[PDB]
Parts: sequence; structure tokens; C-alpha cells
Amino acid sequence: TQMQLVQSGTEVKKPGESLKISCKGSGYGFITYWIGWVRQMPGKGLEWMGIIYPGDSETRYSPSFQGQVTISADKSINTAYLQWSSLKASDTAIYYCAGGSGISTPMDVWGQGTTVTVASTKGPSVFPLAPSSGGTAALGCLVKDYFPEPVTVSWNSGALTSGVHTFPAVLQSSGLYSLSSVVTVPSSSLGTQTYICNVNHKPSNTKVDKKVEPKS
Amino acid sequence: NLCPFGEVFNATRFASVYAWNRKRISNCVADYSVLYNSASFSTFKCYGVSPTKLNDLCFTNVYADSFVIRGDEVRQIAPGQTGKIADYNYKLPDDFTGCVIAWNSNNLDSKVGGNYNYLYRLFRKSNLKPFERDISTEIYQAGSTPCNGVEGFNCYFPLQSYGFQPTNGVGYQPYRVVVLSFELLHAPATVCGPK
Amino acid sequence: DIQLTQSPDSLAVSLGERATINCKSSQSVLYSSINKNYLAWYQQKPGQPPKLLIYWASTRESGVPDRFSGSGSGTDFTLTISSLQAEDVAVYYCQQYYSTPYTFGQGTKVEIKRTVAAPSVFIFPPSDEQLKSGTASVVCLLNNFYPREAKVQWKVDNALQSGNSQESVTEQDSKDSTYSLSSTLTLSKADYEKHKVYACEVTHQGLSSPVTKSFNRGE
Repeated sequence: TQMQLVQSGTEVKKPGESLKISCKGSGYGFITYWIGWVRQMPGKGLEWMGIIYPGDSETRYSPSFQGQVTISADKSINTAYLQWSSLKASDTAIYYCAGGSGISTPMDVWGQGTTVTVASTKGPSVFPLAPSSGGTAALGCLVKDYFPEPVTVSWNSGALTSGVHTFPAVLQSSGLYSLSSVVTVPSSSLGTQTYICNVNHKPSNTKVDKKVEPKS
Repeated sequence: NLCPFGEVFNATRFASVYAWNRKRISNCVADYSVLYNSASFSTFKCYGVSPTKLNDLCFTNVYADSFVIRGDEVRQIAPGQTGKIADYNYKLPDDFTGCVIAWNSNNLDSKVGGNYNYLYRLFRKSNLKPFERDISTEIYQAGSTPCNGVEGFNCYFPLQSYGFQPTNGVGYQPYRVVVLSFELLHAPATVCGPK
Repeated sequence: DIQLTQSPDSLAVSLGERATINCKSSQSVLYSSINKNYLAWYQQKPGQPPKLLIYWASTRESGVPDRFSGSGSGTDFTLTISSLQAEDVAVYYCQQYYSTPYTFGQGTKVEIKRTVAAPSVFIFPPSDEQLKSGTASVVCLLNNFYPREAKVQWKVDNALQSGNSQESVTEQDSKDSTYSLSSTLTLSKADYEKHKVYACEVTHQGLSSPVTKSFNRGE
């Protein structure tokens, strides 16, 4: 490979705090590379923020990000930086750094992105979606009122992946996320097999195992 | 038949920016990896072209422009710049395709009594067109009265010398600059990469 | 300042057929020195950084199949995926790198065009545990269907509900190319105990008649 861009880890910050994420180029010929920053909000397209030439720190910004962020660089360690002074909730996105030898050249190398989260937390309430009473019956778990994304849901401690649909979360009008994860199973299993959904929510340190069974 | 980038980059004597020197690169294989794998360059800004991606590319001709300026003025060797060097000495077009390579040459182009062989143009009645070279030494008429090739009141000699002393701070010490430009016409290509 | 507009926003093409995406620039991107247009094409998939497919309007980047090809000049450019394959389903952006600021297109979603499939419909009453907290969530599931379009109408004692439900659709399944949908009716514990029949009426292309699933509160 000619160049590889490693990026700093995932950031969970509070509104108002400052933040500085890095992007280190690993490879020879870095003297010729220009590093840009691309923001991708959750579920949205790609926004080019700016670009910097580390050799002399020439910096160009997009008009949508001029004065909102500061793109610096440390040419002694082949590292480019992107920093905020006061984080807003509207800064929650994934930030890719992209490089390319030269300016007005294609960005042909990308890092795997740095996901930034500017948010308060709340653990989810887990409620059972019990099956109703030949063929196959469906059941699930309702994961409601949590912030922020994501929550990870698995069944039987990960021993039931076949036929599972964990729906993408939607933002309720209360500002909290709601989500449902359902699984279809043979109808004769409801009398024997135990069905447990495991809901993990890292930001709130909550782990819930919920027993699902038909309502007698 | 490797391209003679050595006799351009390691030329014992460079040239003043007002009389910048151009080397025509033709009928040779150019291994640009020697350029960007070198650890002895301060600036390597390429525009509209990727130096790591053209060792499998061909061009009709490649031009190597070399001169000497000071550190404050290296940023002026770029498209869309203004100043003494960009307007009166060496201008790049807005759609410039090539690289601007520069490195500090204080160990070479400085003398204890001050190096005064490198000159730059201070005045001119109009800005330079891209890749234009003016070497005239006509007296610049700055006022209403016309000079008859005589230097005097509102009548300036157009060339001033750099004061390259080894004790100058960074930005006033000399930098040697090489500008590689690439053209591609509807004509045979003679400068290709080793691939 | 150059602005890019892609078209179409969404594109469904059958396996092995030709997909074409158009990109319009508000300004030329032609360098005169080297007769090349400074337009690039990127592909992005979930959880992955963008992948460069084509640069200089019509030059293929390494690691790109031969079936990707670009064309165009001036202000109209085209990305062409001939013989569309399974792993070609992604979002495609056109980027200009003529001058800063770099700008992207809005994005073009490319999906494979399957046969219609009716959804299996289920309905779930709210749990007794949630009712102690004062809220009631009624979930209606539409499992494994195509196409995505499907009207879901909540009915509470035969009264059409509006402005109190949210829908969510899964990603297209890799094996059978089907979606799944969950509609969630939310109302207070008081309002939930005022009525008896909670119904979910699903209208879909694969159903010759609207399928309704319902339950009576506490039975």
C-alpha cells in the first residue's frame, strides 16, 4: 500500500466540551499528501469539511464549516487533526479523514472513520412482545426510551440468530429512541424452548435479559 | 534512458527567479519515486496531479523550472497567488497541473558577506502572464517624468538583490525551488513512467 | 463554488442488467492542460468508508470490476454499472475535485429489482409491565415482503388513527431480498383502557385484499 490513514478511537463527549480527533498517515511519500475531513451525519450523505497540507499547514475550509472547526496538522508525526472548541448535539456524526497526493486530486485513501457522540444518557425499558395463540408464531422484545444509539439485541445469549429482525431505531417525539426486535419460531416451540432477549446499552451501562412467554 | 532529474535538482548553481531556468524533459523514462521518496524536501505541493500515480502514465512533455527565492515567497509559487514573485517574476496558471518542490539552501546560497548574485524583479508595468520570463533591465518609470535609461527621481532599476546571509532567520534564508509541469497534447508521448 | 446534482435518487435494476447514474455539475470541470474532467465516483456501504471507483470522469481505480465505467464531458457525467451484481447494492456519490471546496452529489441508492411477496402480519398487545408505567405500545409486524411500499392503518374500536404511530423498515435481506416493517401505536394507559378492539389493517401489492389482524383488550 502507498498510504494508510489510521484514525483515533470513538468519542463519547458532553455538550460544551472540547474535542480533538487525529488521523495519522502510515506510509512513505507523505510529504506529497493532502488530508481532508468528511462528515457523515447518521443516515445522511457526505459533507466535505476541509483539507490541509501538513508540509506548510495550508488550510482550506468549506463555507459550511468555516470557523466552526479547526483543522491543524503536525508534520513531524504525519498526523492531521480536527478539533472543536464547543461541541453541540448537532456534531454527532462519523468523521472520515481522506488523503491524496496532491491538491485537486481524488481522495484515494480513507480511514475507517471516527464516530463522535455529543450526548445525557438514559437506559432503555425492555418489554416483552408475547406471541398469541400449526404453523409458525412470532415474538419479540420492545426496547423503548433510551438515548443515545446504539442498543445491541441478541436472543438466547446469541444462540438464536436464524429468523431475527432487529428494526432500526426511530426517534420518538420525546427525544428518546424506541426499537423492536422480533423473531419467528415454530409454534410447537412455545411450550418447550425458552426465549430470552438480551439488550445491551453501553452508554448507560445497562444490560437486561428479558423472559418472553405466552400470556396465560 | 532515465530522465535527468539529477542535473536539475543537484545543479551546483541555480538561477535568479526573474530569469528562471526551464529544463525540457523528453524521450526518457521518469522515475518520480526518487522525488517523493526523498527525505530532503521542505515542500512538495502538487496541483491537479498525483505524483504517486503517474509512474504508469505518459506525457507529451514535462518541464522542470528551477530558481531561488526566500522562505516567505515559497507560498507564492502556486496558482492564484499574488506578490512580488507571482506578479513580476514567476506566475503559474490557475489550472496548473504539476508539483512545486522546494528545500532550504542556506548551506549553499549564503555567504558571510551576504550572497548578492540572486536577484528578483521589484517593479514592472504589468503583471506576468503564466510561464512568462522577463529579463529586461529597463529603468522603471514610477512618476510622470520619463527616464532616459537613467536612474533617479521616480526612476528605479527594476532588479533588487536578496540579502542571503547565513544568520538570516527562516523565511529570509534562500530556498531552491523546482516546478514540474505536465502537458498532454494530441501528439506522441515521450515521457513515461517505468511501468 | 461548484454544486453537483445526481439523478435518479433511487434506482432498481434486475440482476445482469445495466444501471446508469447521472451527475450534473453547475460548472465545467475540464482542465485544459491535460484534457481531463476532474470528476470522481464513490461507492459507500453501511459501516464502511467511501470507496473510490472512477476518477478523471472515466478512469477505473484499482480493485474495481470491469463492469464499472464512467463517461461524460462538460457538465453531464454518467456512472454505468453493466451486468449489475448482488454486492453492487450501495449508495453512489459523484465528487468534483476541480477546485476547493470539494463537493459531493446528494447520493444515488441502487437496489436489485425481486418478485412481489405478501407480508406475514402479526399484532402484539402492550405488556402488563408497561401498563404500570402509564404508557401502552401496540406493535404491528409486517414480515418478509416486497416491495417496500405498504399502507398500515391503525384502528381503535374501528376509528382510524392518525399522528400517533411510527414505522420502521429493516434492511433488505441478503438471501431473499425482502423487507420487514414494524408499526408502533402509542397511547396513554387511560386511553388504552377506554377501547376494546385494536386492529392493524395492512394494504400491500401482494395482497389482493387488505389483511387485518386484531385483538380484544385482555382476552
